[PDB]
Amino acid sequence: ATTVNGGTVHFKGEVVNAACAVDAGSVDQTVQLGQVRTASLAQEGATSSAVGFNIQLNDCDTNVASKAAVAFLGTAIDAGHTNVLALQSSAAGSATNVGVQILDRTGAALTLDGATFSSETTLNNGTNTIPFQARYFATGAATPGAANADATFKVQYQ
Amino acid sequence: ATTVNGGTVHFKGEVVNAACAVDAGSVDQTVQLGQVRTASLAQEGATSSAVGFNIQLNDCDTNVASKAAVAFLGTAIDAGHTNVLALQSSAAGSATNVGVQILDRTGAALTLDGATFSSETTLNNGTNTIPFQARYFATGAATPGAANADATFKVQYQ
Amino acid sequence: ATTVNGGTVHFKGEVVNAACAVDAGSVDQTVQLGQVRTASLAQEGATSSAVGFNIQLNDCDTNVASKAAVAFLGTAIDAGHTNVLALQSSAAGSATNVGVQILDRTGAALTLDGATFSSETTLNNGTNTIPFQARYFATGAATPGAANADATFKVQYQ
Amino acid sequence: ATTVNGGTVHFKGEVVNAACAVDAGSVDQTVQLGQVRTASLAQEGATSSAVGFNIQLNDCDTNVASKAAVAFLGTAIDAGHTNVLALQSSAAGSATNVGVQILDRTGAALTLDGATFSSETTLNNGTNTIPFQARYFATGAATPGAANADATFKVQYQ
Amino acid sequence: ATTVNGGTVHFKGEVVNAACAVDAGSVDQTVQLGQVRTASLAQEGATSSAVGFNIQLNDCDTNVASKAAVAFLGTAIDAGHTNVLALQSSAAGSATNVGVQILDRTGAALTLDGATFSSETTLNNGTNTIPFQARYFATGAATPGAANADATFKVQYQ
Amino acid sequence: TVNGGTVHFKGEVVNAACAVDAGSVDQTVQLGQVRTASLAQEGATSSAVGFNIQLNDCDTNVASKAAVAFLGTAIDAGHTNVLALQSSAAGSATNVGVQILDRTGAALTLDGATFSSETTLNNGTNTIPFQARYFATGAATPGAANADATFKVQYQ
Amino acid sequence: DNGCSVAAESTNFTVDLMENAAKQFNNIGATTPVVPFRILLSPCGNAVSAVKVGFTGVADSHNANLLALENTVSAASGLGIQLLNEQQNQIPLNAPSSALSWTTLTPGKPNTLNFYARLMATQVPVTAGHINATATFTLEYQ
Repeated sequence: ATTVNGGTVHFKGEVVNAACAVDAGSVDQTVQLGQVRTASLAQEGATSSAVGFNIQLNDCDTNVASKAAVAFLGTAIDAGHTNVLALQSSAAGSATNVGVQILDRTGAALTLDGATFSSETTLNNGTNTIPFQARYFATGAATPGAANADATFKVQYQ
Repeated sequence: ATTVNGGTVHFKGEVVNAACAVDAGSVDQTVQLGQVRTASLAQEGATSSAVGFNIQLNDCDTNVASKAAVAFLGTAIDAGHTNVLALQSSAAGSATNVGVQILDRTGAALTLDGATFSSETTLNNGTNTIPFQARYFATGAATPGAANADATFKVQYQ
Repeated sequence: ATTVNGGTVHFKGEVVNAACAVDAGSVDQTVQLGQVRTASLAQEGATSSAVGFNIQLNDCDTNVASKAAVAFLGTAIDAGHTNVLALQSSAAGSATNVGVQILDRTGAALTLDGATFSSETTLNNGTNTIPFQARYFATGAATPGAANADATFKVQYQ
Repeated sequence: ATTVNGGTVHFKGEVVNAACAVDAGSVDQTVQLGQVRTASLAQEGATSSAVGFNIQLNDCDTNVASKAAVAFLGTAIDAGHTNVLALQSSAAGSATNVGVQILDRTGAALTLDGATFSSETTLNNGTNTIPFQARYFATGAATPGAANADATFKVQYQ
Repeated sequence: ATTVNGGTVHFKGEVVNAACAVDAGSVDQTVQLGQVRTASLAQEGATSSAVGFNIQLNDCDTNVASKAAVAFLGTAIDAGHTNVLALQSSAAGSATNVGVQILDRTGAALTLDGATFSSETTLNNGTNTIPFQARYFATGAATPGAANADATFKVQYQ
Repeated sequence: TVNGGTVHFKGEVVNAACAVDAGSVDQTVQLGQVRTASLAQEGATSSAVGFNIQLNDCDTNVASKAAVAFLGTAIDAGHTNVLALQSSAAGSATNVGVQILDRTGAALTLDGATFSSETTLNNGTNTIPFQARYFATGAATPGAANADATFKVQYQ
Repeated sequence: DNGCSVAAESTNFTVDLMENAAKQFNNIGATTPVVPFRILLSPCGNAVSAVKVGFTGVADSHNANLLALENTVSAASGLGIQLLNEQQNQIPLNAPSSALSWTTLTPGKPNTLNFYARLMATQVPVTAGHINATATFTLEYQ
C-alpha cells in the first residue's frame, strides 16, 4: 500500500589480489587506550601500559604465501621519534609531549612509514589473528588533554 | 560574560504518513563488507561471503499495516545483471568485473530498480527489525580495486 | 579538589506492554557453537551436535498470560531451506554449504520468518526459562571457514 | 620525475578569546533525527521523541570561567512559536505544520533568537560535554515531507 | 612479495592530572537495563528494579587523593524531576512518562547536573571499583517504547 | 563586441602512477576553534588536526614513491612555512597562520617546490597523512581563521 | 564612458595548466583541479556598470562546449578545456551574448575579472601528450 521514502545504505569494501583478506571488523577499528595519568608520563622515554588490539585475516591460503607482515603509516611526533605517533584530536585540548606507540608481537615499536614491516607470522589455512599493542610514549613531560591518533596499515604476504 | 560564536547544527529527518518510522541509524547507514580476494571472484557467477545488515522500524502500528517490504534502488552493473549493483565510478582505481548484490531475508537477490519489493516481514507493535545481506558478485574475472557502492531504499506497508 | 572527566555510559532498554519482560542477559546474548569438522557435514541434510541457549522471562503475571512462545527472524540460507539461518561473518572466509538451525523445546527446527512461533510453554509467576538449541545444517558439502550468524526473536503471550 | 597538479585544501577555524574552545566535531555537526509519523504529530503541541546531540568544549580553564551556556538562533516557524524552528524548503516537498524544538539539560525548550541562553553547566578543566536534545514539534496537523533544519549557536562563559 | 592496503586504526584516550585513571572499559560503557513492563511503571513515582554497573579506576595513588566521587551529567526529563534522565533513541518510538535514574553506593538518586557528586568512596592503591545502579522512574502512566538514555560522568578526587 | 585579446593554454597530460581521489582533490579541514591564551607568543602552536590525501590506481611499475608539495600565501617574510589567513567581513584573526606539517612532524615550506617526505607506494589505494596547526607570529586576536593551499604530487 | 580598456598584461597571456594525470580521467566528464586566471580591465570610466565576458575559438567535436586542442603528432586526445566563471559555473564556448552572465564592476578603478580553466575528458582512455590551445575573449559593455 503506502510506499515511503525510506533511506540509504552505503557499502564499503575492496577487492585484492592477495593470499588473505582483511576482516570487515579489522579494516576500520577503534582502540580505546583508556586514560593515563601525567605522573606515569613524567619524563623522556616514559611509557604507559599497553592495550592489545589485533588484525584478522580471512580466507588465507598457504599455497600462495605462508607468512604475513604489517606496516604502519602515520604522522610521527617529530624527526627524532620515528616510531611514535602524534595526537591529532582537534586544534585545542590535545595532550603535549606524548604520542601513541605501536608494538608488534615481538614487543618492539614499529616505524611509521609504510615500509618497515613487522615480524612475519606464519599463516593457517583459514582465519589468522595478528596481535599488536598500543601504549603511550612521553617525548618530554606530558600535559593533560585528549590523546587520540590515527594510523593506516598495509599487509605484505611472502 | 564572554559570548563566543560556537557553530552550526544541521538536523536531518522526514515526516512520513505510514505505519512505522525508519530508525535514525537505519535511514542512513554505512555497512562495511571488508576485503575479498580475486580468487573467490575468478569466474562468472562467483559470489563472495555475505555480510549482514538490518533495517529497524520504530513505532510500528499493526492496526494500519501488519507487513513490511523494502525495495532498493541503485545503478545496475550492466543490462544483463540487473540485481548486481554497480561500483562507485566517481574516482579511479575501482574494481572491474564485480559488483555488490543485496539479498532479502529469503536468501534471494533483489532487483535494484526501485519497484521490486522484497519478501514481506510480519510486524508487531513497537520495534521491528528486517534483516538483509550484501555480498560480491563477479560478472567475469574480477580485478583489484576499491569496491564501494550505494543504494537507496523505500518501505511499503501492507 | 581535582575534577576530571571520566567518560560515557549508554543505557539500553525497552518498555513493553506484556505479561513478562525479557531478561537483561537474554535481550542480547552470544552463543558459542564451537567448531565442527567438515567430515560430519559431508552431504546435504547432515547435522552437527547442538548447543543450548535459554531466554529468561522476568516478572511474569499468570493473570495476564498463561503461555509464552518465541519466533525467530533472520536471513535464510536459500529458498529451499527456510529454517536454516545463513552465515554472515565478513565478506571473506565463511563456510560454504553450511547454516545454523534453531530448534525449539520439541526439537524441531523453526522457520525464520518472524511469524511461525514455537511450542507454547506454560508460565509461572516470577522467572521462567524457555530452552532452545542451535546446531549446524549442511545444504551440501561443507567447506572450512567461519560460521557466525545472527537472528532476532520475538515473544508472544497468550 | 612526474610532478602532477593535485588540487586544493581549505582550512576552516576560528580563534576566540574564551575560556574554552568548541570542538572540531561540534563547530559543525549533523544530527540525524530519523523519521516520524503523521499520526505521532496530529495536533497542535504534539511532540515526537527526542534525539541527543552534544557540544564539546576542549581546553577549558576554570580559573577564567566556571560555567557555560549555549544560545541558539534560527528562523521560527510562526510568530506564536518562538521556540520552534522552521524547516528548510525542499524540491521534492517539505513537511508543513511541524518544526524542530531544541531542549537543554533541564528538558526545557530554548527560544531560538540568539539572546536567551540555556541553563548554565558547571565546567571542569579540559574536555567538557553539554547535552542537548532535538524534538519534532507539531504546530498543527503535520503533513508528509522532508524535515531538515539548521541553527547557529553561540557559547557564553560566566 | 604481494603488498596490499589493509585499512586504518583509530586510537582514543586522554591524559589526566589525577590520582586515578578511568579504565578503558569504563570510559565508554553500555549498560543493558533489560525490559520492564508498563504494569510495573503504572503510576507517577513508581520505580523498577535496578541493574548494576561499575566504574573502575586504575593506577590509584592514595598519597595524592584518598577519596573519589562521581557526578553525572545529562538531559533531565522535567523541571520537577532533576534526577531522572531523559530518553534519547530516535525521533519515533520511545517510551513516554519514564526515564532512567542513576543511584550511587548509598542507594540514592543522583542529580544529573555535573556538580552534585555521589557519596565519596575511600581509595586504596591500585585498582578501585565504584558501584552504581540504574533503574526506571515513571513520571506518569508509562507507555511502551524503546528506552535508551546516555550520560557523561566526572570524577572528583580529594 | 570588442575583439579583446587572446588567451593561450599550455600544459601536459603525463602518465602519472596514481590519481588523486575525488575526495582529496578538494577537501575542507575543520581545524575547529582555538583560544588566544594558547596562541599568546611568537612560536606558540596549537594542537594539530589530521587530513589525508588519498591516491588511487597506483602502479609500482611506474613509480614506487610519492611526495606532496604545497603552495600558499606566506604570512610574512621569514615565515615561509606559515600560511596566511583569508579576510572576513566581520574580521579575521591577526598574528595567526595555518601551518601544514608532514608525516615526519615537520612543517612544510609553502613555496610549491619544497616537496614533503617520500612515502612508498603499494598497488591500489594509498594514503598520505598530513597535519595542520595554528602558528602564532605574536599576540593572537580573535576572528575567523580560514586559509587555503594548493598541492602537487611528485611520483618518483 | 561605459567602456573599459584592456591592459597590456591582459592583451595576450598564457594559462599554464601544468601536468595532469592521464589516470584522473576515469570516465567521460572527469575534470581536473581548476586553474585560476584573471583579466585586468584598466583604465575604466565613471559610467561602466557591467561587463559580459565571452570566449570564442575552435570547439571540440565530441563536446561543443569545450575548447578544442590542436591535433598534432604528440598531442593529447579525448580532452577539452572547460572555461568557468568566478562562481565556478560553466561558460560555454562560442556562446551568444544573451547566454552569458553580467559581471559587476567599480567605475573609475582598475577592475580585475577572475575566471577558471580546467580539462574535461571527452573520450576514455585519455591519451598523453601536450596541451596547446588558443582562445579569443570578447567583451560586451553595459
